[PDB]
Amino acid sequence: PNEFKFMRYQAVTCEPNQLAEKNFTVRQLKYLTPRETELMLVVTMYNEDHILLGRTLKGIMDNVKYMVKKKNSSTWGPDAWKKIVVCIISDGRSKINERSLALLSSLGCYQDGFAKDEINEKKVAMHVYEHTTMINITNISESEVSLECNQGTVPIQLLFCLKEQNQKKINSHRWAFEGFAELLRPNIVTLLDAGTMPGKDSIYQLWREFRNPNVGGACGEIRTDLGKRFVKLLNPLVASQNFEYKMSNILDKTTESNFGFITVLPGAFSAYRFEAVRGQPLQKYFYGFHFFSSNMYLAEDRILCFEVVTKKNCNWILKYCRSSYASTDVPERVPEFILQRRRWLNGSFFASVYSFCHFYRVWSSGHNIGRKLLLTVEFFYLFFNTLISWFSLSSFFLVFRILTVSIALAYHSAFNVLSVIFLWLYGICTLSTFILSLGNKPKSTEKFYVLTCVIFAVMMIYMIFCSIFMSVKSFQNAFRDIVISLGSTYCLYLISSIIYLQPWHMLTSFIQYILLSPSYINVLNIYAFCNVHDPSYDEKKTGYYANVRSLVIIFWVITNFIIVAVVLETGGIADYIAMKSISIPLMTSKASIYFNVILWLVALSALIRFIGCSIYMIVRFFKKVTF
Amino acid sequence: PNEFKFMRYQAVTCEPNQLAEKNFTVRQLKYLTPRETELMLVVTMYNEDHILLGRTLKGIMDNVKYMVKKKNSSTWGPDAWKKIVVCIISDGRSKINERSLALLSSLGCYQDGFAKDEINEKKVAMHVYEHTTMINITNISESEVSLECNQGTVPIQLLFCLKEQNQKKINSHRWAFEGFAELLRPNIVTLLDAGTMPGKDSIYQLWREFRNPNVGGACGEIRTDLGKRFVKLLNPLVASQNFEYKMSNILDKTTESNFGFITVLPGAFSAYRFEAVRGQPLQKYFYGFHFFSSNMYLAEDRILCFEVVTKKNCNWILKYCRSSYASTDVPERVPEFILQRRRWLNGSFFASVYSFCHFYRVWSSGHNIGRKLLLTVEFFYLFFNTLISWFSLSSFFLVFRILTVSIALAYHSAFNVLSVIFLWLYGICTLSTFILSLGNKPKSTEKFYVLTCVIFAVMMIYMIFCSIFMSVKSFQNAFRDIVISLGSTYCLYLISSIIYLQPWHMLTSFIQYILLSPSYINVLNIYAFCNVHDPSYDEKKTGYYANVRSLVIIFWVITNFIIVAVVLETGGIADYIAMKSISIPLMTSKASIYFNVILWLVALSALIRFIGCSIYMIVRFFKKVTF
Ligand SMILES: O=c1ccn([C@@H]2O[C@H](COP(=O)(O)OP(=O)(O)O)[C@@H](O)[C@H]2O)c(=O)[nH]1
Ligand SMILES: O=c1ccn([C@@H]2O[C@H](COP(=O)(O)OP(=O)(O)O)[C@@H](O)[C@H]2O)c(=O)[nH]1
Ligand SMILES: [Mg+2]
Ligand SMILES: [Mg+2]
Ligand SMILES: [Mg+2]
Ligand SMILES: [Mg+2]
Repeated sequence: PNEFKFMRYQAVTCEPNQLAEKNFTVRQLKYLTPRETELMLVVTMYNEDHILLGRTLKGIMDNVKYMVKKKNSSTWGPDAWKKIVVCIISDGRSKINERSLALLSSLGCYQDGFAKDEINEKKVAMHVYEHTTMINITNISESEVSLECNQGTVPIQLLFCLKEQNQKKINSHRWAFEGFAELLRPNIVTLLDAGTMPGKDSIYQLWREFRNPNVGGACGEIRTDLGKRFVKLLNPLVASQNFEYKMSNILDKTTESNFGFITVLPGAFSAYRFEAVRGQPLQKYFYGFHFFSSNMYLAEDRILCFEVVTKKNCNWILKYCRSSYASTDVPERVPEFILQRRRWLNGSFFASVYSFCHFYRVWSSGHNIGRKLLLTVEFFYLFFNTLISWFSLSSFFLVFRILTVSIALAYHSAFNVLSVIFLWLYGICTLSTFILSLGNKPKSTEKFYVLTCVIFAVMMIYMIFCSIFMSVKSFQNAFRDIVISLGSTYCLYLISSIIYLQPWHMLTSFIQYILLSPSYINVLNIYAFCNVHDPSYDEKKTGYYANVRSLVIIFWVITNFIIVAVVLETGGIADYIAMKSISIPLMTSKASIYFNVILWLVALSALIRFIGCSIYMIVRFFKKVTF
Repeated sequence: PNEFKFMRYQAVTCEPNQLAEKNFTVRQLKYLTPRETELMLVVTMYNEDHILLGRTLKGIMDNVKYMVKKKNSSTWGPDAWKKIVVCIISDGRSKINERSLALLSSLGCYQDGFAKDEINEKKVAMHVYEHTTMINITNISESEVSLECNQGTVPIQLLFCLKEQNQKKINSHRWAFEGFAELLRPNIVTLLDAGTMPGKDSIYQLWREFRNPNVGGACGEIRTDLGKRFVKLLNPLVASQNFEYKMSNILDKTTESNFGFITVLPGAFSAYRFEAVRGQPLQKYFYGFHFFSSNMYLAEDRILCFEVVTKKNCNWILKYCRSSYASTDVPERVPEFILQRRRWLNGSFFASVYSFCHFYRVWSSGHNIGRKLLLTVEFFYLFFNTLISWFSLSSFFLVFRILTVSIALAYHSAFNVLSVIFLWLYGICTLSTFILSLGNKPKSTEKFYVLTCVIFAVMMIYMIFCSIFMSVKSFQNAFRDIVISLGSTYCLYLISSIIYLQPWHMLTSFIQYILLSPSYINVLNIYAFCNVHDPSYDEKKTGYYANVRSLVIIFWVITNFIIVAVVLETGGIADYIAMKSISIPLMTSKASIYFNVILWLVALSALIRFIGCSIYMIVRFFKKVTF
């Protein structure tokens, strides 16, 4: 029809939560009978190329075609596309890649020219393009995208929003939620990220979850894309992230969704029951000097999670639906990789502290007593993992040093200068990582970071060689304990991956992750903390921000060293001991005890998350069997 | 006359070294017979209050009145003021304090209104006000300045330049030298700083030096002002800088001016024979990626020094005239104090490296062989002091630790937990100083720096207490050596100060300096190095700058630790030793040997500079006796 034959345009000019009273309308509401939309898809693209958006949008229409092809369903059928809308928010006309605009206009999504920057002495906060397309893309080559319109293609109700300035994504989502979502009032709103291709039936699988009324938030698995013929896995930096994604989705998502709280809905792919997130959630998500109030913006997405679980007089829960997945890409060079993880570490850490500091809010929600108890246990366990990850640094170095010294002492042959050399390499690498993080930037000095990761890698190889060497000699003759613990944790990893029915990561892309683990402990952490926050009031916030940043780093480093001093007897406590007896030995029983403790704890964590995986999978199997 | 009755104004609009061909003139050249100026005084003021400029300007006219009152002189007499000009360059109309403009216009130096920002579509690089005043100020109260015009006041040929923008002072001096000084061609140009009051006869004393033709550069003493009734000395931060100024001027100026090269002409008060500095000196001073070429701007003033000594086929020398002094003020709070010394440490360090790297240029100058040899020895000695100051940090901590441990070991009573506590305080203070320097700013966290200086102070008190305690017990029963060395260095300091005939600093303001010395080693250094330097080409320089900054800090810290490890046997070398014998002791003979070495060297340095002071004073006395 005409709306499918022409693309309407409009100029928004008001604060996002004002659209309703501002008398701004949309086509969905202007039909003779209003179209009751069931679902909204939000795509955020910043400067993405046409190919990336093409991947994501192909996933979109493939899903919608599948839903329209469904026969036995009350919600869907031949006209199912009517209840669907895809909102594409882009940030800033200047930064958006016209290379992508070519594809958009190729769809009839966009036409240029009718965009006066301001009207009636009033600038247009953002531009909006309204259309429902009938053409669909069928193939995406490495540089070419195939657009075809046949009797098999299906309609899509697009809605292209374009802001005109740099707004940190916290703004984009505002327009999505407090703006359009207030007008259309969809039941379900799903967030993607440009360049993330949903699975061909991922969307429907995820949607099926919201049959259960209590469900308020859900997500799916996230898979690193491997391109043509897995050609990317040969790189050790893409492969390592693949493995990490896969273990995270297998273990932590299932274990947490057992209880009901899922820590971070992947912003790559997530979905929210609109009614549940209305009111308090968006308010604390958008509007927040005191610590929590002025810092929570670094835990942007994960806050919503918390509050939706803890909503007063309300019993919303969160679920991880294993049957839906989205395939995305990961950085290839170390610099931008570090500039990525510097965001997740802080986000998770601040959400962790904030949640645990406000756990008592859970009991004042509407959940049942048993569910409330389970949530409390989950929060305590989660806080426990934050505590362990905070003592990552000292734990790693201490394990390293104790193992190295013990082997050289035990055999005296040549592991000796190896002990000293490796200690010095550790010191230089850690110190240099500090100063480069604090003063410099990652992208300026790529070559050194590449060297840093390599040095830590060979350190891990050496550690492993010593570990196996002592194990072998001892068995030929705590180390029986270490071989037990490591064999156990590896076996548990394997059996869990098999149960989940994706074991092809346990052997393909495992060694890369093991060799990168030191870089995940001593580089990502250091750079993460060193860039916490990245006269007039502005400088006053800046002074406060610097205060917090340079206070957290001090506490972190000092406390880790406290542990190192207590165990290794560094910091002159050992001297104080010897001279107290006067009124120093090499290593004490403390080293053996602590060394056992760290591996004991690691095996404990693996076992618990394994149980979580088993329970979640079993429950899904039983409900499927009954269904 | 009319020029004394009216103030002429003009709008400069050309690069500073273009004034001559640009057909821009000055009154001094427009008289029926050109006035052969003998001397130019340059005053730079940035945002100084009227009082500070009043102090400096009072010093100025008092000196000129004294010269005009001279009777037996070929150069001066009743009309001596004719050969004098005072150029007052201020930077930026926006930043200059109108509170000072009130005084300036009170003198008829400035009138507002005739200052079109641009003319003929050409902006005025800077504005210039020409006048010769007859009134003089007679008194400067704490808030009021007394301007009187009587038969005793004397004419002053002022010349008020005003730029319109932030230009780092390297620009101001350009206009002084390559601009006006090229027109007037004075014999002698003297640089002050606003707020620095020359001594009532300091200028004439300094001028008398340029009787000797070879002299190219000279300066005088710099005295911290003490205000009314020395009321400032009670503060321990003004007092400490007073003492440091006084020792520096007594020892280093005299010793260096013995040879001929004076490292840094105090920009507060200095004087240059114009002819000598023409050509190469200004060129390398103004116009300079490779290290030296792109970094020398941090040694701005001291470069000229070097080149003027090393000018090819020319035998210019530098002299320190003790008979001339200038009294200035010093910062009172720790923040701006640190932001001051962060400039001198880098300036001296870069000039030191640059000079010593180019010492071979001296022999290709015009000096005699004996003078060339003396200059070479002076350069080597100076480079030696840079080397010692670079190992300041490890030397201080190592002395501290060795002394503390030895005393607690020797007596076991309670110095024990004192050893551990103080070690921990040192670690925390140093680490925190690093991170606050690198990430934060001084002014943001004043309170912590005040705490830092205090903690280091009590550490020094403790060190001293242990030192005297061991000395006392040993004498009742290397430490005989330490008491010898410290008694020697203190005695040499005293005798030198007496010889110079200003001993009233040795007892008034000594304890403050001693207690602040740790802050001079572990805080000023750290912050100095951590702020070395403070797509498009601009970001490319920035990347290079960050590279150099974060490389120098690494080398400094690593090398200092190399020394600490070798001496104290830290870094596991001690472990390697014990386990080598296997195939650790507390302290070795290394500690005693090095401990003796540091004090031995300190006594050596004091003795040498003492000899320098004695020779300079003796030579001045003998020449005065003959004169
Ligand atoms: O100004 C911004 C910042 C972020 N993003 C979104 O966040 C991504 C950049 O972050 P990245 O993909 O590396 O990981 P994320 O930070 O989302 O975890 C972009 O591709 C967008 O999906 C955006 O669109 N605009
Ligand atoms: O933009 C500037 C920078 C510096 N100065 C001069 O340098 C002083 C500031 O430095 P300070 O006096 O603290 O010591 P200096 O840096 O000269 O050693 C000012 O008072 C001026 O004399 C100036 O006039 N303008
Ligand atoms: Mg991405
Ligand atoms: Mg990315
Ligand atoms: Mg000053
Ligand atoms: Mg100053």
